[PDB]
Formats: sequence, structure tokens, C-alpha cells
Amino acid sequence: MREIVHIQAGQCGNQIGAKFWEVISDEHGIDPTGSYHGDSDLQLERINVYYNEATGNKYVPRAILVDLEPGTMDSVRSGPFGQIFRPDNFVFGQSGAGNNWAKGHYTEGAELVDSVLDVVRKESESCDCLQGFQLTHSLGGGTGSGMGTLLISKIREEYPDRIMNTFSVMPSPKVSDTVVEPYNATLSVHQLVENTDETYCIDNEALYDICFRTLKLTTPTYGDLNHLVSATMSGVTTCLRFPGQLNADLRKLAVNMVPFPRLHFFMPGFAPLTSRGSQQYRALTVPELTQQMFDSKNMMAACDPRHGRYLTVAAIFRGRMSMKEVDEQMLNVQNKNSSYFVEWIPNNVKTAVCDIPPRGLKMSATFIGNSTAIQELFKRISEQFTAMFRRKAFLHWYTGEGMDEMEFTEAESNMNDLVSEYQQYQDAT
Amino acid sequence: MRECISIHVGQAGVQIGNACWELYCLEHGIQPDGQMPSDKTIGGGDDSFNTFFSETGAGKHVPRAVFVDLEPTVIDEVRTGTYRQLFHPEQLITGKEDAANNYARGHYTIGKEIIDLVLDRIRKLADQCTGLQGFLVFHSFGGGTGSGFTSLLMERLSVDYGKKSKLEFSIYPAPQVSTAVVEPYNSILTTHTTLEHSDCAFMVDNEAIYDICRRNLDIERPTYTNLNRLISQIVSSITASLRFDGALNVDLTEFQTNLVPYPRIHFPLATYAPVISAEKAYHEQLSVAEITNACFEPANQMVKCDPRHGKYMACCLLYRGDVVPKDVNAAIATIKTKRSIQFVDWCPTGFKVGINYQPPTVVPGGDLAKVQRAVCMLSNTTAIAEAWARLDHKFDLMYAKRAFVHWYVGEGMEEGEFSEAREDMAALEKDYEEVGVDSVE
Amino acid sequence: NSQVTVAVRVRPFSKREKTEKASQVVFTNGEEITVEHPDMKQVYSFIYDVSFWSFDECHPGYASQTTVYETLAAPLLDRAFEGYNTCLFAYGQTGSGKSYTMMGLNEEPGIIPRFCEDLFAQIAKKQTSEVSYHLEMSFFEVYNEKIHDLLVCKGENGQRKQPLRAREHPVSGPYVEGLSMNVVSSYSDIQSWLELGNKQRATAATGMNDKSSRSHSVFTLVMTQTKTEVVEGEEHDHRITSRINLVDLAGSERCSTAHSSGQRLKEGVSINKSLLTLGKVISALSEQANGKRVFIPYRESTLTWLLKESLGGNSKTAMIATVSPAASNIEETLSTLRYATQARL
Ligand SMILES: CC(=O)O[C@H]1C(=O)[C@@]2(C)[C@H]([C@H](OC(=O)c3ccccc3)[C@]3(O)C[C@H](OC(=O)[C@H](O)[C@@H](NC(=O)c4ccccc4)c4ccccc4)C(C)=C1C3(C)C)[C@]1(OC(C)=O)CO[C@@H]1C[C@@H]2O
Ligand SMILES: Nc1nc2c(ncn2[C@@H]2O[C@H](COP(=O)(O)OP(=O)(O)OP(=O)(O)O)[C@@H](O)[C@H]2O)c(=O)[nH]1
Ligand SMILES: Nc1ncnc2c1ncn2[C@@H]1O[C@H](COP(=O)(O)OP(=O)(O)NP(=O)(O)O)[C@@H](O)[C@H]1O
Ligand SMILES: Nc1nc2c(ncn2[C@@H]2O[C@H](COP(=O)(O)OP(=O)(O)O)[C@@H](O)[C@H]2O)c(=O)[nH]1
Ligand SMILES: [Mg+2]
Repeated sequence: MREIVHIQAGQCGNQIGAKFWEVISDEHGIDPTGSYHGDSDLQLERINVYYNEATGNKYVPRAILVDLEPGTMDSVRSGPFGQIFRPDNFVFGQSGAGNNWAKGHYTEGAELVDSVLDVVRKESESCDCLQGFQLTHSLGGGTGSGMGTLLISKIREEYPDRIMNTFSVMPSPKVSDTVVEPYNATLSVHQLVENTDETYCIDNEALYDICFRTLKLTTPTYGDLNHLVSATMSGVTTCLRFPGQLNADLRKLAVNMVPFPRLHFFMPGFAPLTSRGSQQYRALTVPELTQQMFDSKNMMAACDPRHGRYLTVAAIFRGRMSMKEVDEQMLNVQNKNSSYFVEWIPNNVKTAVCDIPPRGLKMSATFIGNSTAIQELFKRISEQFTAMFRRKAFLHWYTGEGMDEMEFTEAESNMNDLVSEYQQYQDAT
Repeated sequence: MRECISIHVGQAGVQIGNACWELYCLEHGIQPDGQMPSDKTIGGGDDSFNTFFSETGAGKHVPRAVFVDLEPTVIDEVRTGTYRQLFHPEQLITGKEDAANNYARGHYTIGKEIIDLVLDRIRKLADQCTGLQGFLVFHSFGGGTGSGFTSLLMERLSVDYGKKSKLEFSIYPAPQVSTAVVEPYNSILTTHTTLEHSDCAFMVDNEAIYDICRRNLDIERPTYTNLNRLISQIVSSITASLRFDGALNVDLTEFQTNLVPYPRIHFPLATYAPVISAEKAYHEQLSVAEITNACFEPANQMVKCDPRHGKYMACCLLYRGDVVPKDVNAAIATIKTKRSIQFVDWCPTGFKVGINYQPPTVVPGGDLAKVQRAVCMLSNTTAIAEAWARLDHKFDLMYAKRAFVHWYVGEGMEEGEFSEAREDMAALEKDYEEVGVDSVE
Repeated sequence: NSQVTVAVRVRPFSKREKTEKASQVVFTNGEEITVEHPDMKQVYSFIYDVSFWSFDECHPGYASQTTVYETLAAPLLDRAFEGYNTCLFAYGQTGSGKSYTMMGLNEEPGIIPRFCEDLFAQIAKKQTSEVSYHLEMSFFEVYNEKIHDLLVCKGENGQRKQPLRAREHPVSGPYVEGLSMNVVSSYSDIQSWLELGNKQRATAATGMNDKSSRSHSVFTLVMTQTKTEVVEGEEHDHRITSRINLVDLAGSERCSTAHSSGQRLKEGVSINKSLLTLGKVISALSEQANGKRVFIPYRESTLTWLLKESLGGNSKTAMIATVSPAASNIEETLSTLRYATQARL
């Protein structure tokens, strides 16, 4: 019995989780109360991967909500699928972080974290076997940037021989929603490369593009971006819940996709996404999903793989299919598109399959990818950083809560050093 | 009586067994629950054949097999599927966690504290057998379970059971096709042990059977339960002389002698020539000569290696159905007359021959056809070195940079162990050059 | 970036193993150190820059304890006086002849005291008025990727050991936050401080031997060349500094053969990773000299991280392997030699 302990951290994580449980419950047949109203037996055989059990055939989730300064407990509880969470897991405090990595790592986080971990224990020992953790946060703020990473350190100290997946929203090359994004991002990456086995670098602009180009949505809200992130969140952990022909887990997708440890920053994607008009004018086959996956528009990372080389990619398929099609189509990519791959790994792709698709489709997929184009995501912040840190910009709000200047410099070098490990493998040897 | 214990490690072994037993239960006249209606109606015969199925006094029949994968997502399809009331509930799931496609997990850290149950059930099944002569094993070279648990198990069984034939019908990785990017590692470390412990390790490749499934069966979108149904036919053509009658019978202590010249080159191939569809089943004669010649075609090989780039050291031919001997002794002569097929100077005799009278069985929901005769070849070739080197090169490409190695040392492994295994894999691609040389005097 | 130097030293025999009267596998045709099984299925041959033959006191080219100093260690001293940093390693498993070569015994000395003695000799020869030197010593370890100081609080203080942490000055380099190092004046103080340390190296009794080290011991010395006041005013290049690192590493210890779980397995897993990263660093650094654009992975291990300013740049590195000549250790010995080749190429 493999089991995942989800953690929410901040506004982003709370909303994304609120939409993720609304997508896993529907996948398993659970209602807002916790009751079972399914139609198949195969949704309960492995419901233990996310949900605990309870008295009257009810099922409670393993969530640990954390957000210093509330305003969202009301939003989740009042919501449709809010009264299923455990009220003792609604952890929070007052005095919001104020978009500081310090107040969420040093001052206010340090006096909340010891109450957060006390739930993880209470939700970890009850698992027969624990496969890892699943955090959902956003760089740029204070809770997701500081408190989530403090939790990551405290948990990798206690439970090291596990997986700490972390599906992180990142800043963007254009208009942002916060002014001190670069510093928080730099100081988070310094604490997320050393204490993590698999992180997904999600960006919001790549999701606006997915929603305005493919989906052809005219007025997309934040509740439609998360409806895309949840797809990946479910697709990764499907080979634990549902059966298939080539099964998988969070550890197969961490042993193959990570040649060297620091290079665990991945680039996700989901297929088949389409507008309601083009759904009648398309075919659902393996090659359509392959082309829709490897296209540079369906990736969520705000980076172009055509500007780099894939070191290792994955493809967690879902549906009744034929592996003769899958292997052939995944080899065709390496043969045709060779310059977008490296030569010192002979095969660059693996495959995972599950026989149980999504509620309304006949075949879905989910693409993970480790490109060098993530360089371009961290070559940006390190510029913004050294455009501000030079003049000692919005920093008295960081030193004024117990942080020396050296800690800002260290995180600048590591990121840069990381950029020099991706760019090593971007030209011919 | 004659008996054979069949072990099924990993997803590949399980998905192959779920077809192998689907075939055997139908060959012998057994329903999926265990009860046969033939013994009560006819009142005679050993159709409850003791080579694979033990018998209880309640008319039930219990297979001689074990399953283990370190992941319950597979075997739980058996415990809840159509074949649940047959197999013993001791199908050794221990899958609190899977083996992550690394040998280091299937060898020590999730392969220990689990193996004792396996070696206890194997003793329990051997105590029930009088004339045991075979430990068949089904695994895959690629994954952590198939590579690690198998090597943890064979080294134990060679201590326990010792002078007793072991046969590994494994899945060798393909050159181009693959479903993982660590198979160049999990495969070399397995050879370093099974080369010393095993006795005859067959090999199949999914690319070859994919090609077979389009050029002969007319399937453009095949899945794994089509290939596993050919692997089942291979194992049935092998284990038929044990169960049913025949003119010339071939036991498992005969492949070990007539196909293994030196103890380190026990890596033969396998074929099954008539795989013809129900449409092409007509319009065709399907005689002994056609089938025997088709077994020597490169396109019909179930492993990807052009045998014309090498020489044959030995070869067996296990016929099944309406066959006469002189048809065989005329089919082989046409092969020796041919100059594309070569034979080592130290083996002019070459051929082992075996005949059986029970024809094949057509599994419903299937693609194979009804045939009055069927054949399975088992060749030892010096060409498969070219298939081994293809792996070794890959090793040398992703070990000069020490890639994916920290996931091995992180679960109880030394760096030099990889180097030692590569040195062991280089000694064997040299002996294949030694055997291929014509003598001089 | 200068070249890495790699050498091998074979111990004569251990009286403990001599009760078995096992056989000899290692042979030396000058510099090709050949290895042969008792079965003689294959014959391996390894070629290195340097080779020390200490099997028996008959062969010419016998490498006494003296011969390591003038051949490998003395240039490190000669370059430390030029301002360049140096590092020496030591790789071999339990019973190899490793700590015999680092220090030896009071009658047969190793490499540390014979180095630190000639150091003070060349100081007192050049302890003039225009120049005045100052030495400072530190001694730490790496246990499960945690830095500990072997000269602090002596245990039995509520907590067991002090897990210090590494940080990065922007211009000085990596360093340890909380390492009261020491000051020295002559050789006997070094011996006192070092005897005070090695008693606290967090060794552990595995099945193969009762005393087997599970830590990478690091011994650092810092040398300064202060000059005098020039006639025009008070300004003079008196900051010429150098750093000498001497490491005694631990053995690979494969765990399948040595059934070990709980905590020795974690120790082994921490030791095999540091060795792998060290080999990667040395291979990258020796590939950079030959002309190539390669990234040197320092940050993936603590021992490779703290010593970033001692390997790269214009500093010198050196490595000594130690192997047993017996057959019982043939799977152990070969591994060491294979690692040495990865350091040479
Ligand atoms: C006839 C038909 O094809 O209906 C589809 C549909 O038209 C499309 C457009 C659906 C539709 O989804 C969207 O329009 C959409 C809107 C904003 C953001 C993302 C999607 C659909 O609404 C969404 C819905 O998807 C599901 O029901 C899956 O179970 C999905 N989960 C949920 O949608 C869900 C969300 C909240 C509460 C309950 C269920 C899912 C996705 C991945 C993994 C597991 C589950 C389906 C099939 C459809 C409609 C209904 C039109 C698509 O949805 C997904 C995620 O696959 C949008 O693109 C796909 C392609 C489908 O063709
Ligand atoms: N012929 C055939 N091969 C299979 C089948 N399933 C998996 N394989 C092969 O097995 C390899 C994967 O390794 P496995 O040993 O099956 O993995 P596992 O058994 O789940 O054990 P883990 O590696 O720990 O997950 C792939 O390369 C496939 O080619 C199958 O059903 N039929
Ligand atoms: N070069 C040498 N010449 C002569 N005798 C040697 C030589 N090297 C080793 N010996 C002898 O062999 C012994 C080696 O065993 P021992 O010293 O216990 O190993 P060790 O390296 O000190 N322990 P460890 O620090 O874990 O490697 C020495 O104590 C000497 O008796
Ligand atoms: N996808 C998504 N992103 C969000 C949402 N709410 C906030 N964000 C992003 O989160 C970032 C701000 O971080 P924030 O949520 O305030 O972190 P906090 O300050 O610790 O709570 C911005 O870049 C937003 O784009 C949401 O509902 N969905
Ligand atoms: Mg498995």
C-alpha cells in the first residue's frame, strides 16, 4: 500500500489542491461528504494512495493545509469540496509573510512549522508503506517560497529515504504578479536543489498560452489553469492506483529522469487538450497525443525545448492501447528529432501505461521532460537578482528579520552553477 | 513421475504465466477453477498431468508455480480475476514498494527479507515431487526485479538444489526499441551471475515478435498478450515431451547437453515457425519442409540477430503433431546442402530431433490458427555477440560520465562492481570469437 | 589547472592473514602492476605514473617509507612555499597499508610528520627578519555528509557531536562555520592535537575487521609568508597564503557481500557517493587540462565542496592507493586499482 502525503502551502497551493481533490474524487467516485457513489470496483482497490478511510464507508483525504494569515480557509471550507478535509489539518497563523522569504522561513514560519510537522507524523505513521510526499507551492510569495522549503528540509531530515515531489509555480519572462519574485525564487532554489528528488517547474504564461491557443478560451480564470495542473498531478501517480501493462511509480520516474542529482527540474505537459469544436474534427490515437505532447505549446514551463537538448523524457500513458504503437512513436522522435536529444544516453525515453483512462476520455497521456531549456528560466532571475542586489534594493525588509547579505550571494552562485551543468550538455562533445 | 517448477519473477513473468497457464489448463482439460469434468466422464487417463499440476483428493488441481514481483498491482489481477480459484493464495506479493528499475534494490534492500518465503515455497513444492528435473524461470533483463531478485534466487538455488537443471526464458532488450533508459546496466550485472549459475538461458526480444505479428499474423496494433501467447507456445513445445507421448522424446536434461558446448555459451535462441493466421492457414500446405526452412529464416527469429553473420554450434527441433521421421531427415539434409547456413567444424552432427503426437491448442480470443503440425527450434549461434556488444557500447557511453550510478550506490552498491561486470561481459564476447575459428593442423 | 598524480603501494603481508598462508596475486614488471587469479582465467594489467613495490626487502626499487616523501610528498611542500595550494588523498580498504603510509608508527614514520618536520626545517632556515611565517592547523571529518570537528567538546556533553555547516564566502571560498582551528609553533603540538583527534574519528567494528573507519578525515594546514615594511611607507605584499590538505579516506565496502543494515548501510551509502563524486571531480579536472569545456561537480559532495580552492585553479593534487597482495582480497584490490585508473584518465 503506497501512500502520498499532500501538503498545501500558500494561496496557489490551496487553490490548486482544492481543484486537485475535486479531480481525484471524481476519478475515484467520491462525493463532497466523503461517501462512495462510484460504478466500478476498481476505484476502491487502491484508494489508500491519497485517501484514508473512516466509519460509515466514508473517505477522508490526507491533506495538510498551511497558510500563515487565513483568507483562504474560508475560501476552501466554504467551497464545494471543503468539508471533506480534516479540521485539525487546517493549520495557519496570523501576521502574513508580506511576500518575504524571511518571514516565511525564519520568523513566523519557525513558530508554526513545529505544529505542521506534528500532523505529518500523525499522517505518516498510519501509512502501511510511504512512497513519498507531494507539495504544491509557488515561488514569489512568502509561504510557498520560505515555509514550504523549510518543511522540505525538516522532512528530508526525518524521512530521507522517500520522494519529495514538489510542483512549483515559477516566475515569468514578462509581467509578474509580485515585485520581489527574483529574490524569493533564488533563495528557494538554493533550498530546493539539495533537498528534493523531483520538481516540476510550472509557469503561468505557458498556461495562458495553452488556454488561449489550443483550448480557445476567451475569459480564463485561475480555476482553469489548475484544471490543467491537476491533470499532471493525477497522471503521475496513476500507475500506483490503477493497473496496466507497464506499471510505474514515483521512483521509476526519478531513477530514469535524473542522471545527476541537481538536474531534477522537469518540464511537464498533458494531452489530449482541445477546443469543443476541434474535438469532432480530430482522431484519438497514440501519434496525435505524441505530437500534441512534444509540441512546444503544450509544455507548462515557459521554455522552448527547441533551444536545447532533452536529456530524458517520460510518457505516462492512460488507456487501452498497443505498445507496438507507443514504442514505435517514441523511437521515431529520437530518430527524426535527434539534435533535440543527447547521444551519451542511448535511449532518452521510457513509457508507462495504465488500462484505466480519465472519466470522459478514451485515451489520455502525461509528459514529463528534463531539458536544458530550464537554463533560460534561471538565467533570467540571476540577472534580475544582480540588477537589484547591486544597489541594495528591497532588502531592508529581509535583513530586518534576521538574514545576512551572504545568504543572498550563495543562492546566486548555486543557481548559476546549476546553469553551468545544463549548458555543459547543450553542445557537441 | 516427472515434474518442473515454474517461477515467474516480475511483470513480464506474470503476464507470461497468465497465458502459459491459460494454455496448459486447456491442453489438459482443466477449467479455470481447478475442477476437470473429463476424469469423471471418461474415467481414465492421466490428463491431470503431474508435470505442472498437482492433484488433491477433492478433484481439484493446483499448479506448480510461484509468483513474485515486489509490486501488488499485477498479481492482484490474478487474485481478483478469472484464475483466482486455481492458484494457491501464496502468490508472494511483498510489494510494499517496487524496485525502481535498479538491480541494487532487487538484490539487497528490497530483495532480502522477502526471499525466505520464496525458498520455503520452493521446498514445499519440491517435497511434493519425486523425479524433479527442472526449475524454469521467467524474468526480464531490464527491470530491477527481474535482474536482482533472479540473481539473488539462482545463487541460492545453486547452493540448495545444486545438480539440477535451471532454465531462464528471458526477455533481452532490443537495440532501438526500449521502455527504459537503464537496461544497459541492469542487463550486464545479471549476466555476471547467471552465466555462472544458470544452465541454458533462452532469450526473446519484443521487437522481433512485433515484426512477426505484422508480417505473418496481420496485426498492425498488437499488445503484450499477443506476444506472451507465442512465448507460451514455445514453453509448451519444450515441456510437451514431459507430459504427452511421442516417438522421440526429449527431456530437459538433453537440451542441457546437446546445445551447450562450453558452460559459458549457454545463451541460445528460440523460434516457432507456423504462426500463420486463420486466413493464410488455408492457401498453404504447412508441411515439415516448409516449417523447418521457416525456422532458419532470419525474419522468423524471435530475437533480433542476423544469423548469417555467424555460425551455428548446435540446434534442436521439437516437432509437435502429425510428423513422420523421414520428413525430418529430409528437411535437415536440405539445410546442410545450403551454403548460407553454416555449422562449426567441431559439430557436423549438429541436430537434435524430437517428435510428439499431441498437436497444439488454439486459445480462443487468439490470433494463431489450427495446425496439424508445429515446430520449435532452439539454436545456439555465435551471432548473438553482436547483440551483446550493442549493450556493452551503451554501457561505455553512460559510464564514462558515471550517469544514473548514484541511484545504485544509494541502495547498496559499489562503483567497481559495475566495472567487474563489464570485465565479465568482455570475456564472453571473446570466447564467441574463439569458438568461431576454424581449427588448423 | 595542473595534473593529478596517482601511485600504488603494496603491503608485504599481514601476520593475521598469514595463518591462512594464502597466495600472491600481484606482480610488478617495473610499472605494469599485473594481477592474476589462482585460476588464471584472465590476467589484468594496470599502468600508472608511479608504482611502489613494498612486498619484500629483496627486489631493487623497494620503496621504503623514505621513498614516498622524496618522490610524491616533497614537491607539495616545494610548491606550498610558492603560494600554491596542495592536496593529497589516500584510498584503500581495511588492511591495505594506508595509515601506515599517512603516519606509520613512532619507529617507522609515514608522510605527515616527515612532511611537517621538513616544513619547520625550511622555516627555521628562513626565519629571517624580512620574512616571518605563521602556521595554523585544523582537523575534521565527514560522517553521513555532516562535518564534525574532532577537537571540540570531547563528547559526554548531553549531545554527542556538533554538526557544523558549510558556507561560501564570496571571494575566500567555501569554509566551515564554527571550526576553531588551532595554532602551532613546532611539530610536537601537531602530534598532540592529532592524537587527540583520531581517538574520535567515529570508527565502527564491521565483520571484516574490528577497527574500520567510516569517515573521511581531513587535516588542513595554513601557511602565510609575511614580508616587511618598505622604505617609502607601510604597504607590502605580505598576504601570500597557501593551504595544505591531507585526507585519509575510507573503504568502498560493497554491502551485498558484507550483510550490513540499519546504520552501517547508511554509512556505506554515504561513503560510496563521496568516492564517486571525488572520482568524477578528479576525472573532470584532469580532462580540463587536456583542453575541453567541462563542468567540475564540486557541489554534489561536502568533501569536494570545502576543498574547491585546493584542487582547481593552479593547485596540485596527489593520490596514493594501497592494495593487499593476497587473493582473498582480489575483488577488493582490483576495485581500488580501477578507481586509480579513473583518476589517471
Ligand atoms: C466530449 C468530450 O470530449 O468532453 C471533454 C472535452 O470536451 C474536453 C475538451 C475536456 C473538457 O475540459 C475543458 O474544457 C477544460 C477547461 C479548462 C481547463 C482544462 C480543460 C471537459 O470540460 C472536461 C472533461 O474531462 C474530464 O472529465 C476528466 O475526468 C478530467 N477531470 C475533469 O474534467 C473534472 C474536473 C473537475 C471535476 C470533475 C472532473 C481529468 C483530466 C485529467 C485526469 C483526470 C481527469 C471532459 C472529458 C470533457 C469536458 C467535460 C468537456 C478537456 O479536459 C481535460 C482536462 O481533458 C479539455 O481538453 C480536454 C479534452 C476534452 O475533449
Ligand atoms: N514480453 C513482455 N515483456 C514485458 C511485459 N511487461 C514488461 N515487459 C518488459 O519488462 C521490462 C520492464 O522490466 P520489468 O521486470 O517487467 O519491471 P517489473 O517486473 O515491474 O519490476 P520493476 O523493474 O521493479 O518495476 C520492459 O523492458 C519490458 O520490455 C510483458 O507483459 N510482456
Ligand atoms: N609499506 C609497508 N612496509 C612494511 N610493512 C607494511 C607496509 N604497509 C603496511 N605494513 C604492515 O601491514 C600493516 C597494515 O595494517 P594496518 O596498519 O592495521 O592497516 P591500516 O591502514 O593502518 N588501517 P586503516 O587506517 O583502516 O587503513 C602495518 O601495521 C604494518 O605492520
Ligand atoms: N496558478 C495559480 N497561481 C496563483 C494563484 N494564486 C496566486 N498565484 C500565483 O502565486 C504567486 C504569488 O504567490 P502567493 O500565492 O501570494 O504566495 P504567498 O504569498 O506565500 O501566499 C503569483 O505569481 C501568482 O501568479 C492561483 O489560484 N492559481
Ligand atoms: Mg516492477
